[PDB]
This record gives sequence, structure tokens and C-alpha cells, in this order.
Amino acid sequence: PVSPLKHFVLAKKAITAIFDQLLEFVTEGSHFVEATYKNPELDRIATEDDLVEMQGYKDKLSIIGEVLSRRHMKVAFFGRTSSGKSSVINAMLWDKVLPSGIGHITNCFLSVEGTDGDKAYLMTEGSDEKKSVKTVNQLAHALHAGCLVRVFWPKAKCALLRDDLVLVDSPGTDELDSWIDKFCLDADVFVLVANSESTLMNTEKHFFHKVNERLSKPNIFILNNRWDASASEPEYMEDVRRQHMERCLHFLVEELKVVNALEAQNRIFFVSAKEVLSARKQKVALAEGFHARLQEFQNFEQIFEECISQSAVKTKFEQHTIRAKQILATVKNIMDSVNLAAEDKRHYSARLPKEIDQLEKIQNNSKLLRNKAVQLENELENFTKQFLPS
Ligand SMILES: Nc1nc2c(ncn2[C@@H]2O[C@H](COP(=O)(O)OP(=O)(O)OP(=O)(O)O)[C@@H](O)[C@H]2O)c(=O)[nH]1
Ligand SMILES: [Mg+2]
Ligand SMILES: [Zn+2]
Repeated sequence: PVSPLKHFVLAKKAITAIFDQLLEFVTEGSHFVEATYKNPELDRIATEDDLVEMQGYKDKLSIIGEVLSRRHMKVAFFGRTSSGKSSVINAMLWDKVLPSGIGHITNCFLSVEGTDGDKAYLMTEGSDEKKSVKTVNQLAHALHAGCLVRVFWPKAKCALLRDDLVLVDSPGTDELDSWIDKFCLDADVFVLVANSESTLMNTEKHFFHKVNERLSKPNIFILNNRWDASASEPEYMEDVRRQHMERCLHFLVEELKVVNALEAQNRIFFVSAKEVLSARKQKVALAEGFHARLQEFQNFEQIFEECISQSAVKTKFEQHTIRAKQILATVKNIMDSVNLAAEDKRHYSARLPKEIDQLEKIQNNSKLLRNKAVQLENELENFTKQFLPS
């Protein structure tokens, strides 16, 4: 039962390894191009612009590797006040990481990410201080288009955080474009948490219309929470479920048009975050239907993990994969140009045996480097076949 999130972890490892190799190769290639261009006994075998191109690639490949090394999956939770957003997050983390109450903050966000340490802490904006998580409920938020508070929870205690997932908790939806710009541009999945004792509201729909306008084919899940409230009323529950399904299906399929009606079955769930957290927190007869609701939450979790791991690998690693392929194609063109100029010179105007031998060594080293580029192209093609479907 391997978590689907390992797909993202393995992709991240693979592409960072390629970019480590690419920086090493381009550095070696740049030294060769530089030596060839700067040789006073050679004329226009390598050009000044060949060297400028190689040096420019060299100078930007380290930051690509560093950016890749921090890439992660992000899920953002939205919904009306008291719908259960924080409890859904806590259930997925197997602990009461986030508190309840304090629902008055109208514009500030909270994220949870993994720490390699063994103690939880938080950090506020523009600060490096590791503050006790028990101060979450005391942060003033006076002046605040709000702020982000970052919670760090030991990776050893939650597999999701170990596998590079970050979870974002939001204020109640009841300028929004500022929310999208500041928190949503790199979110891979959006989760709408709704009170199943109510009805899906237009204020929540409106926010996801804005997301859908700003982003292409966003991944959206709807969790109809507090489903324990109709336990022991199975006939009533059946009818409420039908009504919720009709409205949630129409929203995802007909209004947002982000899934077809079959796909939507894997995006709408009926759960009790309270029950799930109680079952998972370490250290009375269960309500009717408890195990069925727990299984439904576990089904959501599996489908969510599959969705976010596939989506984030494409969203976050494809552009630099395509860029690496372009860089390699250009480096090969430079090696082709150097080899061709050396061979032309050898056959057109080279005279002394020592000059001929010098040109032949330039040819040989340019081919060694070109073959290295081809091998890295093969690694990127393998990465594309494994991790980047059309
Ligand atoms: N019966 C029941 N209560 C729940 C469930 N999920 C959350 N609650 C309760 O509803 C209240 C609100 O829970 P939260 O998880 O804090 O909801 P929220 O959306 O984060 O609320 P705010 O951040 O204050 O807007 C808490 O008292 C929870 O115990 C559930 O599945 N079933
Ligand atoms: Mg909350
Ligand atoms: Zn704030």
C-alpha cells in the first residue's frame, strides 16, 4: 500500500539529479568552449558568442536546481465558517495540529508543512523565530490581503508531510482575487469543505468560479462534512445525499465544467472529520455507519493523493524539463559548430602536422561532450516517459 505521494517524491529526486548532472556537464562544456575560443593559434573555431551562451547557461543552472529542491505539493482548503476545514486538515494529519475557536480572522491564512525536527513550532511573516504553536490563538493580526502563519509539524508524525505535502487553511469565504494571487497560484488541489446540514452556497461557488477563471482545469474536491449528523437516520441520509450530489455535480460539471459527470463521482464525498480524527488520535458505542464514513474518508484520501501527485509533477517540473532539453539541444549545436569548423579548417587551409593534430583533438573533445549531451537527453526522455504524460 504505497502512498501515491511517493510518485512526486521520486520525480523530484529524479529531476534534481538530472539538473545536478546538467550543471556539471555545462560547466565542463564551457571550459572547453572557452579554451577553444581563447586559443590564439585558432581562428573562429569557437566564437565569443558560443562562450557567452555557455556561460549564461552555467550561470542559471544552479538556481534551477535550488528552486527544484524546494518544490512541493500544495492543497488549499476553503469553505464557510465552521464547516470543518481545520478538522479535515487535522484528520488527514492524524492529530489536533490546528486549534478550534478563534474564527474571527477574516483575511489571514495558515499552512502546515513538515519539519525534520522533533518539536512543532510556527513562524510569522518576515521572521525567522520558531514560536510555540500554542501561540496560534494569540497572534494579534491587528493591521491585517492578509498574512500567512506557517506551522511546522514533525515529519516523523505524519506521512503526508514527510512526502512533501503542504496544507493551507483559510478564513471563511462568507477582494478574493487577492486570495488567489497570494495563496492559490501554486496550489495543486482545492478542497471545498461544506456543512452537510446546510446547502452549497453561492458565496462558496463564487470563489471557485474565480479560481476556475484564473487557472486552467483546477483540481477541485467537495467534502460534505458533519455527515455523522444523520447517523441512525439512513433513509433520510439517502435522500439528503441525493440532493447534495445533484447540487455538487451540477456545480462541478455544468457550472465550472472541470470534470465530466463520471469523474465527479471521485470528487464529491460525505465524511465526518470529527469521527476520523477521533479514530486516529493516539491516547462508547460508535455511531451507526461510522466505519462506512471512515472508509469513505480513506477513499477520498487515496484519490486525493493520486490526483495531487500526478498533477503537481506536471505542473511543477515540466517547464524546467523542457528548458533542460532546449539547453542540451543548443549545447549540441555548439559542439557541432566547433567540430565542423575544426574539420573544415583541417581540410581547407590547415598546413603543418601540428596544427592538424591540434584541430583533431578539438574534434575529439567536442564529440565526447556532444555524446554526454545525448546521454542527458536520454535521461530527460526517460523522465518524460515516466513522469510527464500528455
Ligand atoms: N458533528 C461534527 N462536528 C464537526 C465535524 N467537523 C468539525 N466539527 C465541529 O464543528 C466545529 C467547527 O470545527 P472546525 O474544524 O474548527 O471548522 P472550521 O471551518 O475550521 O471553523 P472556523 O475556522 O472557525 O471557521 C468544531 O466544534 C468541531 O468539533 C464533524 O464532522 N461532525
Ligand atoms: Mg478553522
Ligand atoms: Zn494576519
